[PDB]
Amino acid sequence: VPFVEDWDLVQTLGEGGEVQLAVNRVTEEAVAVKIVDMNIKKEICINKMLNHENVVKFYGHRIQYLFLEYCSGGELFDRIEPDIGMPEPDAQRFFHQLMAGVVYLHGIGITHRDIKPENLLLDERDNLKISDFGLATVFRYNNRERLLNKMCGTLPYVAPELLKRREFHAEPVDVWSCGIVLTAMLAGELPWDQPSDSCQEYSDWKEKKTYLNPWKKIDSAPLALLHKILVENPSARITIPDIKKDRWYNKPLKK
Ligand SMILES: NC(=O)Nc1sc(-c2ccc(Cl)cc2)cc1C(=O)N[C@H]1CCCNC1
Repeated sequence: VPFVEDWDLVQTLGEGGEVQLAVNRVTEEAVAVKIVDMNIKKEICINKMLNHENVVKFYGHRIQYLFLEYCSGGELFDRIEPDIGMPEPDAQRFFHQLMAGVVYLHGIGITHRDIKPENLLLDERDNLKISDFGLATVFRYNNRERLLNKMCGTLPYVAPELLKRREFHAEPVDVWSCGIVLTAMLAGELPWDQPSDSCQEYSDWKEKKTYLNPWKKIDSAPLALLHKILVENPSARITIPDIKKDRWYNKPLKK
């Protein structure tokens, strides 16, 4: 078929250093194009291993060009109303989808390392897709776990052990960031600048002062889950299999 390989760049999508929408001249199929002038080699290699409904699909690469599954719903960040969040049933559905994507990644030995609402996209049916694997790395290979030591991610979303320890397990760090995402969705506010002993908001949380925001805005059920996720000691922190057994996680919700 002629012209089937021709794509038109019709509009600029987002940051990076640029995300553009490409439409096939013949089929009208759409794809997102990640443009980086120009690290990228690894992002491509990891992307090639991914195949899950809650992870942005990688089509190929042709400076460097990254061709990805187009998510017309944009960033989850934009569905969060400042100081409000979003309806609990919507937050729960997004959280279920986030967990499914994270379980998948962890199952293949990959850690994202930068989970936050700006890196969680939504498709036309509002299905959540984990995006931006520029910081991702392998934490398990040949059934052997490798400890992480590199400090990376985004401050308000990073787990405390990253700041305090020379080495740390990958999985609990991603679990922690998911908890910060859940907090944002339910409160429309991040709980602290960073989980440091010098941060008053973090000290307040460790002291269980849940009568304060953002906690006060969150229902007891999801709050009880957050109490299990945002645990300082990563070895005591709830794991995904246990999150799947949580009361709120399993609560039927409807708007
Ligand atoms: N694969 C894909 O479709 N990506 C999209 S669609 C979109 C989009 C934007 C606006 C609308 Cl209205 C619809 C879709 C923004 C981004 C995107 O990747 N943005 C990156 C920027 C840097 C932080 N991570 C996210």
